[PDB]
Amino acid sequence: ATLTAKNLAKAYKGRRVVEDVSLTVNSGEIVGLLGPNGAGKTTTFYMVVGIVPRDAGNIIIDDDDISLLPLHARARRGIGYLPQEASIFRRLSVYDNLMAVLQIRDDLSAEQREDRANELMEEFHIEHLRDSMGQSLSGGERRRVEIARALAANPKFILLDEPFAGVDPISVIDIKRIIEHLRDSGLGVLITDHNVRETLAVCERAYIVSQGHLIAHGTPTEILQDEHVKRVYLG
Amino acid sequence: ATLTAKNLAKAYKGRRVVEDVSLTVNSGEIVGLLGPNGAGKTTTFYMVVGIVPRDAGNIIIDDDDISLLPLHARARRGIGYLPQEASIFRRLSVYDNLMAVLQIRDDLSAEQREDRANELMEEFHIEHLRDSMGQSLSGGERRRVEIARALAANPKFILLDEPFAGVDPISVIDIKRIIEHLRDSGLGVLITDHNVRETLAVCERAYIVSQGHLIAHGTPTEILQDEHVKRVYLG
Ligand SMILES: Nc1ncnc2c1ncn2[C@@H]1O[C@H](COP(=O)(O)OP(=O)(O)OP(=O)(O)O)[C@@H](O)[C@H]1O
Ligand SMILES: Nc1ncnc2c1ncn2[C@@H]1O[C@H](COP(=O)(O)OP(=O)(O)OP(=O)(O)O)[C@@H](O)[C@H]1O
Ligand SMILES: [Mg+2]
Ligand SMILES: [Mg+2]
Repeated sequence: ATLTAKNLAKAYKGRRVVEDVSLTVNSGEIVGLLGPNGAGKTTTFYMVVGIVPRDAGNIIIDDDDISLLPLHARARRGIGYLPQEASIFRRLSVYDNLMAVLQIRDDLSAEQREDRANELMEEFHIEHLRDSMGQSLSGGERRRVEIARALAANPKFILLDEPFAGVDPISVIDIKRIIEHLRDSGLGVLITDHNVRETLAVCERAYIVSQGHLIAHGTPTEILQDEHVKRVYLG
Repeated sequence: ATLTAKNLAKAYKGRRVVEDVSLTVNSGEIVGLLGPNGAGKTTTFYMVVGIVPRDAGNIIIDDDDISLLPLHARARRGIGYLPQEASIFRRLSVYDNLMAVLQIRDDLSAEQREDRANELMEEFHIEHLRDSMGQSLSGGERRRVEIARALAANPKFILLDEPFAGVDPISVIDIKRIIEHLRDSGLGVLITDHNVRETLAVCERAYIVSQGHLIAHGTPTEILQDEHVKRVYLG
């Protein structure tokens, strides 16, 4: 129901890239995290997901501090994650890519894994790429496959690190509906992207980060005229 | 059990890189596939595992033709695979890398996954790297982690594609001992590597391929005396 990060801090050498960052995502809502290149968004995703150790802070699900849980146990509790950088298996076919994911699924039979594979391919308009290898896909084809992989894991909370990069405008609409639809079924989404228009359109609320600190919080319409935010991020 | 490949063939352009290759491994044996760079060893491995389509040939386990099964279904039937190129997750720690694989394990409870993790890390002498990230490891540390990952999947048959590249001589001896131990437990092994002396030492018999044809077979002593093998491979 509730995923909360409190007082996250991270430094490299001594560059404070995240300091005292707190945020919350509830199931059945889409929440943004936006900000300048290097502001510390991917780093906060790392700390929530469990891939770098934090300098300070706590990760909580439903009044349960899971800060000491390793990555795999946090994923078992429902945290999913789409990396920013490419993560498709380059030698595997699209279908193989999604099946490697659906292997983890103790809630689906062999037949239901099959159908879920086809279903995702049809939803993302990639069924014609079924037997294409990862390495032979175009930039947007590859990204949409990676989004489908991350969804195929059926998380409770999904952190999407720049899902729209390389993605055409029509697929960006299509993906927004896939995500809206899963939100309706209780999926919590934390999303970052620099396609600000399309991202804010689907967000119920959003956080703004800049040089490692939160500098704003609220609706799309609100964020779009916070004076600090126009100066440091929007133009 | 018995894993057989029969009459495998594969061509790219007007270059047939594998032609009429047949191989077999039984549980409880270690078998080599050796031969010049480009001879078609990795290509054969891809056809057995299921990542490249075959031009001709059949894959059989015991009395079952599994040629039509996809990669995930062949792995469920007990085919395992260590890729030649790097496959570690670069942003995960050694421990996370191991746990991500031990997630697929229906036969181990959460406590038993973690004992298997520590057990693997101590057998490969990598426990001091437990929380080091994939990308910051040396070449042989990275390779040893990749072998542990492939064995963590508990296959019935494992195809090891150049496991000793980058690995120091002491760890080579250690790895030979770890796989001889799993051989004694019923694991079948198909191994290819250019450390000829060390690889033939643990093989009971081997095949020599050159330009995609089998040109020799037999014990290590037989392989090493064959004049065809000296000329095209040993030099
Ligand atoms: N291992 C590292 N060592 C030193 N500095 C690092 C390391 N990793 C990241 N940084 C720095 O920390 C800052 C923030 O990294 P981060 O990836 O969190 O940015 P981001 O908010 O995701 O931005 P973008 O919008 O460009 O993706 C960057 O300026 C980056 O160069
Ligand atoms: N996609 C491709 N297109 C064209 N040629 C290819 C392709 N993939 C592999 N080859 C060629 O197939 C031949 C066999 O490759 P393979 O990877 O099977 O060799 P190997 O026996 O594994 O050699 P090494 O001992 O260097 O790993 C090579 O000469 C390679 O150049
Ligand atoms: Mg980033
Ligand atoms: Mg090879």
